[PDB]
Amino acid sequence: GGQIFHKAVLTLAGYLRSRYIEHGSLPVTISLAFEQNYVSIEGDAAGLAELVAALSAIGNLPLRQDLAVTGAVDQTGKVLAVGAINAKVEGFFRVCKALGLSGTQGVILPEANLANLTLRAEVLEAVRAGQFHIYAVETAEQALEILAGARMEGFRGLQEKIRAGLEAFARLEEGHDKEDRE
Amino acid sequence: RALAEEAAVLGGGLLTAESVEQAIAAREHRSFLSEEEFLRAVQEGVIRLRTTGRAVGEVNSLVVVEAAPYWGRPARLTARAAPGRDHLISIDREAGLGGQIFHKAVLTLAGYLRSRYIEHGSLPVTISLAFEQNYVSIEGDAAGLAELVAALSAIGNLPLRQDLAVTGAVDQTGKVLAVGAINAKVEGFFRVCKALGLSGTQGVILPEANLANLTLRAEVLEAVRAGQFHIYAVETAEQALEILAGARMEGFRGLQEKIRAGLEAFARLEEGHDKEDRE
Amino acid sequence: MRLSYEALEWRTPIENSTEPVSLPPPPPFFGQERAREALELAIRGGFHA
Amino acid sequence: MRLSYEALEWRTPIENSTEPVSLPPPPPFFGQERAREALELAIRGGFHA
Repeated sequence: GGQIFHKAVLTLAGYLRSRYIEHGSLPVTISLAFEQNYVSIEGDAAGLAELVAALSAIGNLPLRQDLAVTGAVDQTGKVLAVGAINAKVEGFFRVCKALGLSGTQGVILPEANLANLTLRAEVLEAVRAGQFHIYAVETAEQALEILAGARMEGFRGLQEKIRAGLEAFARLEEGHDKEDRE
Repeated sequence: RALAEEAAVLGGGLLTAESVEQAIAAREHRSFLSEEEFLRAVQEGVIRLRTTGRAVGEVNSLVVVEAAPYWGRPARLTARAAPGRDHLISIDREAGLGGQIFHKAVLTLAGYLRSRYIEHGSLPVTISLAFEQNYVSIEGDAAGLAELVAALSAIGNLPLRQDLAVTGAVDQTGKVLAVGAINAKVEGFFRVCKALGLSGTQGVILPEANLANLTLRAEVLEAVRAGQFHIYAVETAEQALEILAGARMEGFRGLQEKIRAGLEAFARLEEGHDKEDRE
Repeated sequence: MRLSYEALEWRTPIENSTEPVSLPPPPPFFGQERAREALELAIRGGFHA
Repeated sequence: MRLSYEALEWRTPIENSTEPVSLPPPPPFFGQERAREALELAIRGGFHA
């Protein structure tokens, strides 16, 4: 994995280093991984799921596991359309149905894919019955708000939580540096 | 002669003005599938481009597609500034190569930014430049005016007009150089604006060296006459930024003041981080 | 924001299915007006296409 | 600065759209006086060109 530098890693790093700014550099190292290897990850595009997972790790935000997150993002945070949205939504529906539906599972998909959303009969019937939900998002902030069940602004918002997580990591770094200096 | 033959076929044998314009329109439309798909995607919202209001660090850079027919179209170029060392990242130029290839476009923008703004040592910002959606095939040889204005807006927190598309190449001096296929880029942006609906303020910022090359189509010129489309010719990146941000570079509440204030803010974050690490 | 079933419904409502449809054949290159026009021009002008 | 319509209009005006025109055939290499003169020199001198 030497060189290359990818386009997804650069995009996520740019978003994180520009959106959350209190020190001269981002005080965290983010390790992103997929559990089991059948993913066929796209090295040319960042993921909304990757960004929300990194944000949750930074801010200790408990994301809903009910909702699956799909979509590509740029360094601005705008959620871009992704190919084969129907296949992904139907696959998550199949997984939820196999494990049993609880009336709260759903998919967070870009609003740019509403033109591409032609779902199977079973998925549409589940959405009609309220056993499956579909959320359309314009920016990664909206997706993180839906996942964490909290707003990005106001008292005890996700913004201040993530910023406090970065502040704590910076405190750990500065304490380690002070200890090593002396 | 081939176009005349096509006009004769569509004219019945006589090459009237109507027959020739029909032949030209048919020749243009025969390779219009890619642009039809792009416009349909833009209308349906699959590709979301801003043609109204203002945005910070975002421009509508006009590009030419990879396809063998040369069609111009806008692409959302975004620049993000972060505190750190002087290192400008072209994300769509370091997407799969890496290792400081010296693209001669990153070098030009870096030289402009480092020489134009001197209040510290190494530039206290790192710039990430990217294209939303991937059809741009960005030129590596020549840096873009859109890249420079987006970087300046990202540094200075400058809300640039999304109405106007930005096209043109720039050297380290800031002078805007002529670019090829200017007509294609202007017509592509006009097609996008008409598909999304003309607001009477959308336009294109293009090099003044391309003024001799602006053989625009009839429809774009009719829009320009009606005041529904505007064409701005610039010689330097400073006046392009003036047009985009709607204010002057110099004077009170100037663009230079805001850019230097942003740079000073990033330098202050650098030094505060250094002090916090020290103690 | 949650998408309602109406916003997600895309299927064409079937009003009846017991009647066998009888429709005239479509013109060649239906929904492909670009290709039909290009081939019309090529045939009328003797152009390589 | 903002370019006006008159600074962008490039199409020559059309006085009429229905009046057949007759013009004498142009000399060979019209607008190509460089190539025409080079070929004239090559032919008169017998030079390979």
